[PDB]
Amino acid sequence: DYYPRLNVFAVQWREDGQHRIRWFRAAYGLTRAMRAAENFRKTLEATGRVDNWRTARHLRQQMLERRQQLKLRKKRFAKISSGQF
RNA sequence: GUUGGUAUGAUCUCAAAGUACCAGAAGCCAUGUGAUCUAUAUAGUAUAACGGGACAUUAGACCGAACCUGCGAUAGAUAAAUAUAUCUU
Repeated sequence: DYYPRLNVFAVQWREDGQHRIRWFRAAYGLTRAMRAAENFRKTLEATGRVDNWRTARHLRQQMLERRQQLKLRKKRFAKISSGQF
């Protein structure tokens, strides 16, 4: 998208539920800024940092760190699931 | 051939005066003037504005123009302006 008051091209996407935006100043050139924004968006899509465009490989790869964080949480709240406390 | 009082002119203001050498308070009371600034969603007798985007999707939801509004920094602060000028307010 284009923000005219700021004179920037913005890329807005969603990554892990969060809504994220990045700016690309157009003073360096309208075509250059727009193409930089498009290239950044396509790089995010390819690397799997946009949720709706992810592939099975990206989901599998992200599930590993998801599992690590979930195990940390489980150890955090271990004493409740066992029946003590 | 043993009374010294009575009234006025001047002068002064000495616990004289509806003024008391002059200037000078915040404030009190009476009668009026202000809802064109400002508070009360402008009580429809009246009345308009909000370009776009993300699989956000009936939202006191998100990023952002117009519009409403202005964190902090700098200057100004006998101003360009009695409150502004620049910017991701």
